[PDB]
Amino acid sequence: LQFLRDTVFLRYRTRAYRRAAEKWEVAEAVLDVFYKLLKDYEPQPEDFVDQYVELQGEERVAFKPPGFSLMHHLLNESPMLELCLSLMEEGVTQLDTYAPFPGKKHLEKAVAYCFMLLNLTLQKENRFMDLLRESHLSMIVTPLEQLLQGINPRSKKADNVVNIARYLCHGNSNAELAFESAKILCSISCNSKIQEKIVGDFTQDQNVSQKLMVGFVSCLDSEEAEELLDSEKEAEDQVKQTNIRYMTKIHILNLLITSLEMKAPNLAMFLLGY
Amino acid sequence: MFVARSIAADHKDLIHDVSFDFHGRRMATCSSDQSVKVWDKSENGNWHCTASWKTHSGSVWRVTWAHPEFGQVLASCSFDRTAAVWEEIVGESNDKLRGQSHWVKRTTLVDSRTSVTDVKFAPKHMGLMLATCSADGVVRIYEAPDVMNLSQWSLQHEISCKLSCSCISWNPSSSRAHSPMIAVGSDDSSPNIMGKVQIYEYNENTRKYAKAETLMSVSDPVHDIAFAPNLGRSFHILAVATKDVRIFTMKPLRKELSSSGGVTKFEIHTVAQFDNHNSQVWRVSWNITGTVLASSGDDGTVRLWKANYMDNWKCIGVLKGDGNPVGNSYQGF
Amino acid sequence: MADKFAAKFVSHKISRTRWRPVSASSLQQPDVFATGSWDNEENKVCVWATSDFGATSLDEEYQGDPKQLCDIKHPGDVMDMQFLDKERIVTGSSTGTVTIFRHHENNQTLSVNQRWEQAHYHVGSNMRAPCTAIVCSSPEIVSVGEDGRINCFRAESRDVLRTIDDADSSTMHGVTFLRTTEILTVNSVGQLKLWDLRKQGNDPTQIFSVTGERVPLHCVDRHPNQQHVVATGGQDGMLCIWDVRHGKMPMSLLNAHEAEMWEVHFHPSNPDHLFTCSEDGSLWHWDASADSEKPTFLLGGRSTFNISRSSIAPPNANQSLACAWLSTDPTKGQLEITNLLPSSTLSVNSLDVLGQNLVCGTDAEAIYVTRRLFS
Amino acid sequence: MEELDVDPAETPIPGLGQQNRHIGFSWGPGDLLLYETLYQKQGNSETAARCPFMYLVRSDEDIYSPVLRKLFNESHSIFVGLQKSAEEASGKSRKAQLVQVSRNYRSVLRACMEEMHTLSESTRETAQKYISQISILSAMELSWNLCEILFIESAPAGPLLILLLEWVRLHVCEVDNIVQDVLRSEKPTEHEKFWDGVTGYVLQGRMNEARQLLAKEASTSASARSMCRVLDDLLKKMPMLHTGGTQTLTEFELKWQHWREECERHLQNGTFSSNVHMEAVCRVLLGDEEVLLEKRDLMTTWYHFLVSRLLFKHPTVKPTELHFYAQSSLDMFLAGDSCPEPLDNILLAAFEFDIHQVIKEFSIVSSNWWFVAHLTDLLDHCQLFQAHNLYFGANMREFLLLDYASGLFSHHSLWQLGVDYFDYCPNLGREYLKLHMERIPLSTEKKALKALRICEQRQMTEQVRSICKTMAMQSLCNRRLGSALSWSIRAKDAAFATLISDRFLKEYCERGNFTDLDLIDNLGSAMLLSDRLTFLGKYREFHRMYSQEQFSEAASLLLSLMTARIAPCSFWLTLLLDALPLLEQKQVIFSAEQTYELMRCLEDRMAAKLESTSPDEIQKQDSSIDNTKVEMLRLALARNLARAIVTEGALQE
Repeated sequence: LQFLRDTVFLRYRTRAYRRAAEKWEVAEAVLDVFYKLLKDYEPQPEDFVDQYVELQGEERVAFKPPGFSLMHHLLNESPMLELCLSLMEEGVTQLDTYAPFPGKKHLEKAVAYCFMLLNLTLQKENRFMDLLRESHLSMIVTPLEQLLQGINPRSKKADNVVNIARYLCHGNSNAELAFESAKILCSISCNSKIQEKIVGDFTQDQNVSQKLMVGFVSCLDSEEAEELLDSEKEAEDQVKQTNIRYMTKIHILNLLITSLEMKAPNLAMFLLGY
Repeated sequence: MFVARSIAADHKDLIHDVSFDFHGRRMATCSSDQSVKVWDKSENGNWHCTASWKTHSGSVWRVTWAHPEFGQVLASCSFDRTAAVWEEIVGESNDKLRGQSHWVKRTTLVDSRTSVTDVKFAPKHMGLMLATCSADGVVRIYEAPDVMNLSQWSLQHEISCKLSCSCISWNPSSSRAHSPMIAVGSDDSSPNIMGKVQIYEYNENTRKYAKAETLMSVSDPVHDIAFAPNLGRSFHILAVATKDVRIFTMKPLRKELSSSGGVTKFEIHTVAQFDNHNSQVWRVSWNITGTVLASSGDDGTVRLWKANYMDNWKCIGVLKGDGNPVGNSYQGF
Repeated sequence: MADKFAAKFVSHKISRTRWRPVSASSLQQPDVFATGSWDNEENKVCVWATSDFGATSLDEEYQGDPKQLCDIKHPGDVMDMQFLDKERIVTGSSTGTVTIFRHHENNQTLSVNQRWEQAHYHVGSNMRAPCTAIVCSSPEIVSVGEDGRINCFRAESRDVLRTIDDADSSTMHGVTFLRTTEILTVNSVGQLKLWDLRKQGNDPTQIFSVTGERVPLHCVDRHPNQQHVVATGGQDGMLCIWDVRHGKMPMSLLNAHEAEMWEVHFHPSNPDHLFTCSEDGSLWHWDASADSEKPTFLLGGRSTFNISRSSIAPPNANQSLACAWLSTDPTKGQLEITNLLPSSTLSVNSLDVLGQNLVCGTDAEAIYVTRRLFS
Repeated sequence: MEELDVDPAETPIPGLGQQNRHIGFSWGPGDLLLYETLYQKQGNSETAARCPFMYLVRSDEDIYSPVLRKLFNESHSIFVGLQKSAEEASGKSRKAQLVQVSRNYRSVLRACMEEMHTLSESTRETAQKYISQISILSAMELSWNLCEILFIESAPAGPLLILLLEWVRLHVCEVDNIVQDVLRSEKPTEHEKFWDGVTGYVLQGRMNEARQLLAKEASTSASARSMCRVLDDLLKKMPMLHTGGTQTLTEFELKWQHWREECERHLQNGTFSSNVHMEAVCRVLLGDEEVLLEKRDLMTTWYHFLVSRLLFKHPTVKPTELHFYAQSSLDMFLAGDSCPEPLDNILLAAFEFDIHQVIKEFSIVSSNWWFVAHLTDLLDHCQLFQAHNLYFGANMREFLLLDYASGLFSHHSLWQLGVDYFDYCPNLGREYLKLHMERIPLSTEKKALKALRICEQRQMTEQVRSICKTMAMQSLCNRRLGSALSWSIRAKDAAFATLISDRFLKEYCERGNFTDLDLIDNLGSAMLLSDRLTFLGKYREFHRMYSQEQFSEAASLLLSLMTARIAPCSFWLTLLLDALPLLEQKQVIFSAEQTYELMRCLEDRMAAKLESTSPDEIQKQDSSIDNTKVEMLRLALARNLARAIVTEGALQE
């Protein structure tokens, strides 16, 4: 564990590459592994019970579940957070490079593992905190929305959500990527006290909001209109992506209803143009 | 604040001098016990009898150490008509190993047939010589040519200094435009004789010492003689020890233009004269910076004299070995 | 510009570089130097030679070269390796073994003299541990480790002369002389600890932590302008400077960064310039003051994005200027660290500065050197 | 010190007061090395008991107190900041930074004070010397405030009164103690120190809370309520800059006199004729000196006496009359009970400006030239001053600099600041540095080397080379020829370099081989100094041109080297012994005539060798073998040269 995380997951970025494509597939080879770890590890209440065990009255160290540990590390500041961030910025960057590259493919795969891994992180952190609350063991965890507004220490600004949104513009043929971005957005939105920060993020700049509206127009102008969904020449791909952005707007509207369930501000007036 | 004992080292006889390292931590006692005892101030400071070996015959009056660039070498004088020379050589290569040490007589200057009244090495700037004086009125001046060639000693020069030699003194010199000089205080008794202290210079074109001066004034057997350390000091001062205390300032007023040497024009003032010891004053000891002088006499007291911003001189310490001195003191006008 | 570097692609990883000593005091670069492996081919100690100084050396690649001489292989990484005297070598093993050679420069070999096979270790698991810091003032030897023991030895012994154990010990980061027989460390708690070589006991001899964002301090060293004032670096990014021989107090809390100071080391020819190396992914030269108005060693290097060499001087007639040192209230600003990346570099694990000369070996599989640190 | 000749400051020896003996001496570095010696003995009889005690008389006993290190080091820090600033700044800015550094130094001494406490309440035996040092350092704080305020800003009246009242409130701590006691015991008006605190408030000019207690008094007594109201009006009208800084002093003096006259009016009305405390307050408010001299006992502070005089009567001040007021206040205070005191006269001489005699008073009271040194630096920065300056009759700066550095040398690391302060008296400082350096034990690469650095940036190579050769030869004294070597390369000494080169060559005589060859091979053009090492390295060169059989350039180098005509003959033996097979090989560059000055010099050298010594002093079966081998060698030389001539001629065809 320490081997792979330190020797590789800390060091993979530190490598020299004659061809850039190598970084993509290396990162995928590491991300997928962490995903199986998360996916497999299912917590239990007894995960919190004891570290020294009396082997014949001898309290011996018996290290916690690797799951337990990997969560709690993620649950507090982890370099995993930072490298996830990185992944996101280079994803945005390569997408801004609309000239095709050998490795963009590995990029969407890698960032996809990012989305879905973090999704499971969310679906399990709830129960983890839940078990923690009764526990007499002193563990520290920070809820992740706080991370989402944390000051990114390369830009010195909380553009986590902005980086999330940057992929909506890029999803001109990436209904998946738009989908995972938005579903994570609403999964976060499941709680309160963020519309203020969201409004500030929107209100940085006119040109920021202009590229934003370009992206939202890209997301919305095809909710059944791609000129290929009825074509059997392209076949299953078009109808499948129609399904995809169908669920996207599903959860878009779920999020909007939740936002209006709270008082002003509510970002739907914004998004409608108000 | 160290209280005084009368308890002394295991020397069954009078202890003559103690000499300290010109680089620190090391000391040695010379006595009439004939055994030279090298003590070493430990890191805790505890100095123990680290060495003790015989060196001479008769009362070994004086041990003089030399800077390790001289080698870790020493001179010693005693009632043997001669002067002994010991360097401590050790075995092996000192990296993290310390082998066995051993005392080495590099030489012993027979000094004709005359008792070595004083003896000490030569200053840095003039090459590496050494001077011996005897009650013969004759001063022998010996030489070692090369760095590994220590044991050999040739009388490079001799200066005949009229009355029997007692106490000698090297002039500090560090300028090529400056010259080496020697002052000689005589312990012969003649009220008739003025200038009982004689002063010689090296006139370089003559390649030789001439008589620079005498103290036509002195008819008292000189106990000891002591130049003040003067190398940035643009003139010189002399401390002279007998029943009283003589302090003289010697300023180059005329340095000649075509007749330098033989004698050069100096103003000499008796810038101080004191009987405050109220007894015969044996030795005066300078601070190495040449700013402080200690003085002792038969009463076992030491008086401590300095110069002010008029350069005049006051006793700033009075230390009793027959009693218990008083505390602090300060004053202005 | 600042005297560009000679880079020799050594095809080797570097962990520890330490000058071959001749003790006493002299200015030259020790042409001879012993090297502890990060992973060269194995973990080993090699002997290497450097054509000292731009004088009589501008050749053998471009601006000199270090050359392999011999080597002998070593269990446990060489995290630290210091020299007792001219040719007696003491290194720590990751196997928790204290290893002492006598080098043979003429035979080009290393002699396996003395081994304390026993060192710092974990309790409740019965597992061995490497040593955190070795202390060599000939011939007294001190060892300190993760578990917190104290290992006091006279030179030349294969059995422990003493190991001070405590009812209170911790993880230790960096050590420095305060005096000849006084010692300080910075710890992983934000802890400044003191001891005297002669007097010790149970639980740390002296313990300190105060307001000012105590963070795990990783590196400590005694200033190239004075020893009893020392500097420490830790997690928060702020450098903490202190004056001691029995009591601590801050010269400065310089807001010199925002993140961990892994290792800091001191400029000889400039008792007031610094260097920092960090496996956060960067390596900075630290300079007095700030601003680009003085030659910028804040953004200097990085191949591109280069900036330095700006100057202006008041004649002191009707002109006034003030700077940060003239303020004694704590929490000062940044003080000019520049990260440098030639075309690409990996974890630099050993570096040395002598005068304005610098050597450094790395995980970038090469060596980087400069004759001059400025221009 | 500054005055460098004083009454002998004798150092007590409690020994030899009952058990005397004659004394012997040697000088310590900053201490004094006394022992017993046997000549002109004070005592009686011999003694031989192996006595290992020492006599270390210390004028540097200060080094053994724990706080002085912090004292002087942080003084050092602020000080060096001061000087490194002194080349910059101007006028108004300069004044501002002066005041700044003043406050900084006072705060530092304050910090010393609180930590000094922390020591004292812990200690039960050493607390008394802590008391002594706290007393002196408090004296320096108070005096330092007085001097700065009196001089630095050189401000006019008004702000002067403000700052002096701030001074007094800083240096007087009783009033808050009475505050705490009054709040501690019962109600403030029921407190026995009620009116005591009220008097303190009147003294401190804090009429707001003074009226707060006046309210308690008026509530308590229904007869003094109007009395308190009148006094409250007085406290409302009293001077807090009656007119602003853009006004004229005429208007402020008008308001002052209006307040004054109404206070006398109310007094003579008999309005305050039933409350002793408040009517005494009325005399105080009118500045009536009888009450002041009565309260002298509760005062204990005749400077407070004078400041009360000035405020209650002299809202405007004149420097010349300040001395007059001081005289009057001093006489009135001594009238209660005259007793000897330095500090009063010291601060007098402060008000009559004579900084130098003030310093003299300090120097007779104490022995710490430190505080005066900082006084001096301030006066240096003050851009000209004269109170009978003793810098035009003495040199206070370098005096205290050298005293200070001399104290610094006392510790094996604490001398370093002495270096930093010879950084400002070097015409004797650097030389005294080398002086003390050679005299003190030393090993340390880095501190020594840094002293070197310091030197060369000042371009002072002479002592440099002296020390380098000295410590190199100590290196070889430890049998370390390598450090000797590199360090001679540091000193640039062809003499010793050739010497140890010849030691190398004797090692080659011993072993026949090279070691650490490249360590010299890399030395490049620097080789030109040591000719013996130059020859040895060129022998290496020819040796390996042999080992890879580099005939042409090998022979050319050998020719050049021998034309250079360097090294002893016994080795040119082996030289041409190795030159043999080249001479054998068919080569046209062979210049037989040059080979023959080689051989004729060989004849010359073998003749000289025979004259100087016998080739073989050992009689053995192999000595004649070696000899006849030598003759055979030269015979081989002749025959091979003959063959080479044959080949050359056959090729000249």
